[PDB]
Amino acid sequence: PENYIRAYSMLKNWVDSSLEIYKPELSYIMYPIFIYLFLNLVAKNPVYARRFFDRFSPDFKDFHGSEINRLFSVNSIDHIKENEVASAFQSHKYRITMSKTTLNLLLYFLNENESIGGSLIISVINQHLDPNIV
Repeated sequence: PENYIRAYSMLKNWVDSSLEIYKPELSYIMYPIFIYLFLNLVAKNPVYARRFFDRFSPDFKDFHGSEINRLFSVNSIDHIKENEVASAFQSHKYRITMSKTTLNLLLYFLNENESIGGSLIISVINQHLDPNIV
């Protein structure tokens, strides 16, 4: 709950210092992971959801600025279904394409960090992401 910021920060830091050969695919997965963590938090604790949103959403302004700005207004469980960008996220799993080695690199790292928030991330990937493995 009050830990989402660390779970995601841990992931983020690992991605940021990963090998350049893996970093493009790992960065792709960051965006949906951020969004689903945020939507979950809005329902649980809007104060935390806000801080979480405002800390990490600047990372996605180049490619997803439009969707980011439409999600500022999403402050409650009611505002979730109201929002068109948020509704598009919850109604279907987010499609991503990634290497086997990358998914395994990722799942191994979250596994080794389960107690720090690894489990939470794996749970978001398992239920909100639709990986096309290549």
